[PDB]
Amino acid sequence: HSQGTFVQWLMN
Amino acid sequence: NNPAIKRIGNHITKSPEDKREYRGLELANGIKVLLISDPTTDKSSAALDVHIGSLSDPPNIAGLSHFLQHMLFLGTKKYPKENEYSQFLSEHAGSSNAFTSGEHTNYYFDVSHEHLEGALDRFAQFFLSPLFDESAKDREVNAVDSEHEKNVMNDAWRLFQLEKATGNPKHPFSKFGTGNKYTLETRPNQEGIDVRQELLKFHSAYYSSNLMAVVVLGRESLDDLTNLVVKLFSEVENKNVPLPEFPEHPFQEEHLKQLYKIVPIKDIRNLYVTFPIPDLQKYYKSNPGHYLGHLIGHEGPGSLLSELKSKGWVNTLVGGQKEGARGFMFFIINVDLTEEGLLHVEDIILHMFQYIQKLRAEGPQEWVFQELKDLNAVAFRFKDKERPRGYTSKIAGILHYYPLEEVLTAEYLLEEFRPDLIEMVLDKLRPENVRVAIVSKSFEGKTDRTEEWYGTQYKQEAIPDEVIKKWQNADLNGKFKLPTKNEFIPTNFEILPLEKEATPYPALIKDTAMSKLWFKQDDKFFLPKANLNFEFFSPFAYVDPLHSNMAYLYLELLKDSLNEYAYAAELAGLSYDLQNTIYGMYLSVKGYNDKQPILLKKIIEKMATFEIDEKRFEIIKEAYMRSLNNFRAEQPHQHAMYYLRLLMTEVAWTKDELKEALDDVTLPRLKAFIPQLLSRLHIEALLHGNITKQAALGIMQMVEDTLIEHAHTKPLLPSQLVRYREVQLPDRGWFVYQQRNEVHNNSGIEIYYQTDMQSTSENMFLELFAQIISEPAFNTLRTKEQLGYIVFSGPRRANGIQGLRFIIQSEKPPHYLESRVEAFLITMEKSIEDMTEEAFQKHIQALAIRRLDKPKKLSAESAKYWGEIISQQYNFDRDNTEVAYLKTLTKEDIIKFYKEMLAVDAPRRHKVSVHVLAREMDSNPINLSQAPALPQPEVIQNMTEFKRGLPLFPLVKPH
Ligand SMILES: Cc1cccc(-c2ccc([C@@H]3[C@@H](CO)N4CCCCN(S(=O)(=O)c5nccn5C)C[C@@H]34)cc2)c1C
Repeated sequence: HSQGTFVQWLMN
Repeated sequence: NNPAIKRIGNHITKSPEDKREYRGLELANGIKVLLISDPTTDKSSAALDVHIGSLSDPPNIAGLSHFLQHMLFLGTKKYPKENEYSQFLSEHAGSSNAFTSGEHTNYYFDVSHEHLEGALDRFAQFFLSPLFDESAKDREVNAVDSEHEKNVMNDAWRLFQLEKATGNPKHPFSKFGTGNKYTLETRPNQEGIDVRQELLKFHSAYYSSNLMAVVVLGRESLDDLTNLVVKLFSEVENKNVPLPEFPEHPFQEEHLKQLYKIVPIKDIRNLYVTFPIPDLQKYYKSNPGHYLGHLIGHEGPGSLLSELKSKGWVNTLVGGQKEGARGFMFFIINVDLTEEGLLHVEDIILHMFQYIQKLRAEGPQEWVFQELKDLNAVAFRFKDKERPRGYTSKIAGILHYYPLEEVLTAEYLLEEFRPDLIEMVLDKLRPENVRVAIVSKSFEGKTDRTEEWYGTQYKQEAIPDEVIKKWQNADLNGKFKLPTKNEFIPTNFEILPLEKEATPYPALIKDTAMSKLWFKQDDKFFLPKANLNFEFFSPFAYVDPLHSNMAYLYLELLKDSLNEYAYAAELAGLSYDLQNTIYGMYLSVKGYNDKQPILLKKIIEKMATFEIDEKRFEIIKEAYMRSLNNFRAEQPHQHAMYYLRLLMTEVAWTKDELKEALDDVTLPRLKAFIPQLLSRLHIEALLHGNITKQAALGIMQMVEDTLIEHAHTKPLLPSQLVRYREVQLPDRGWFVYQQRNEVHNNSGIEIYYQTDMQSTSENMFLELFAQIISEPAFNTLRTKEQLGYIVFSGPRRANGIQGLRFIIQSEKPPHYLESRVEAFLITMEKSIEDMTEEAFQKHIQALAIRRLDKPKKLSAESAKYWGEIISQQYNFDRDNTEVAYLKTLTKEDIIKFYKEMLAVDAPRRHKVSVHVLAREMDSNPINLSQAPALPQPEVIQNMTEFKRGLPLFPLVKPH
């Protein structure tokens, strides 16, 4: 499993 | 010619299967713009990305950027109604949201294609004249505190911010990002800071047009879309803000060779190995981080994960490059830890550097790069059509990183084979650069430090130089071979011609005692893909808790067995999903159809001839026990939903019941379970995609013949195919189930107003009322009353029954939320009687647009059908049927529905509530609207007795 590139969201 | 446009982008390269139209622009003020013309789309969308984020937060006002994100929604100079934005979108089938990363703030919405401009005008005003109303500032700060409070007891967030607390404190990386009531109100009001000024000061300072990117997707022409964007957005002021950049890494020498022992909230055992690396973003065509992530993270034969798994030390491994801001990146390896692996962490890390050393000894491999290049190439050509909302949001983010013409392809296509960069990155993966983090409850009480923001308990140690040296002298391990040519890569992308007898909906092409095969050849997307869904029914998969535990462990062991083999197929865009259900087993195979039957057979053979490795059995069983126990640390509102599901379902085993019965699951008893489970079955399948009728019939027959041969499977009797019913609540009753959440210091609540069996009529009464209250319930219960961050309302559908439900997670006690939601309901009764006759039809067209939104990708269409099938209702034309009826509903019909079914004094009210108390909440008993007086609720003391004393609903007649 390779994972590439938490963030705080406004709404539920 | 045009002065508002600095330039226009030459053809924007796209997938030759992408029928949409694209144009790139850079406005005069420097806003990079991508316009997407899709005359098909039922919803238009737009998004804007500001290259500013948490890292630019003022040191004294942690979270200002995230708080400002919340605040743009609540009023503009031209549209000063606090919720004019939410209200306009809700009335036109729209939705919206935003997020804040360290370097970006991303705003996006979608709306009915006929109202892009109206939404876009209200939307653009966010970045021109936001009010930052002092009253809304004092209210919305609570939503931010609920959001953080939610995350305080979350193991992932704690590790996220623990890393920030672990590096250079002068570095912006260490900044608290979420923000809460302390940093956004208490501490500022303590330091004399006028926050509305700092919100205005920041917005005016950083929300410059030169740091903005916009994507707009609508039915309008590319030219019309260009004028629209120029009209609304060229007035954004360009302050020539220099883009923030962070060359110095957050981890310096004193932060390397460090080890951290961390206490988790859940019972988990994880090991994180990290290396600081330079920013690889610029190398997007060579992509060296992916090359190394692909090999190190590989799960096939000869891989690192394999040996770690074989030694009983690890179960899962994830590796690759982890993002940090512009100028610094990471490389992570993530393994979970078995009980043994916890004791052999030193060896596990050694084995890691042994594999890395192998990669150095073999050098860069052009064939590997070619394989990665070819897979991405195929992936992009046959990419699925995205939903407009997420598509504009993502493109809006990467406009900052790639040329206008490359924006669609940059993240997919590879160009340069760069063995130098592969060695450059690979050189930073060395024990002198390594940082190790261990997460185990076994550090309970042995920590000497506390992370201030989340409370995390941890201990910091320097890695002995004797140990660093062991890692540096890593021999070659003869168990680590590079992977081999991926034999699952697809070669046949031929779209089969559309057969004469093809249908627009799935056809029932087989109805035997063992199989019920639904089939539809794809007539919309024409990609070389297919979805193969199978539902296996056995009364022995859920007959009692012990058997549920074995149903689970059986498939978890089976998937574990195949993982090495199946991993290649996954990389090749051929994936499968396999899990136990309350009725048996569920198996879905999605991806490119070329190699699909090869994988499906290998699964069914493995199913029917499975041999259990005892060492795997004992390890998976142990992880499963922790998985059950770990449910005690889930969010309060999820507890609420969990309980209600237990309360209203005819048969349902609780986690505690499963957890207790799990000790009786011996290896012998499991070995006996499997052939019993397979002895009698009924299979209901949907085969949908790029396949012919006789290919499907052959797929289904092959699945059967394999089971029959190796498991001697006979059919089930039709009377055995019994679905579970939902408890029928009594007229005018109100029941309350109360429980505590021992982990989270918030409370949760679900309120379920059960209406009646699902019906074309009863379905739309609910859906329309839910539409009318959708936005107001959020605006009243969150934006105004600030009951919590999580406030949801909408239909609840289960076992053929339905009703209205509210879900809230708050600091206030549940019985308080009960009144406030009850008060809100009376607010709606007036709100409907006063609501204009046009506004009513406004909501109808809004629901209609949503219900008729055409699926954009095969997977989404297949889900529509699969819902009709597992629900035993088979209403494939449901959307046209139900929308048609919806339009004839009158404002009076909805009021009769409310007064009869929902109102506090309704004759046929059916209310059951789940109260999940906060960790420390004692056992619970102005300018706000009037809450009605509520009857005395009957308190469920025992769930089994509750169901015994109530009827059970029927089951919906099918078709
Ligand atoms: C003190 C110390 C020392 C060394 C490392 C750490 C550390 C750093 C970061 C993490 C993050 C945390 C959220 O930030 N988690 C999410 C759950 C697992 C997913 N992953 S990931 O798979 O590794 C990963 N994401 C992107 C690429 N990849 C490979 C990130 C991990 C966890 C631990 C710490 C805290």
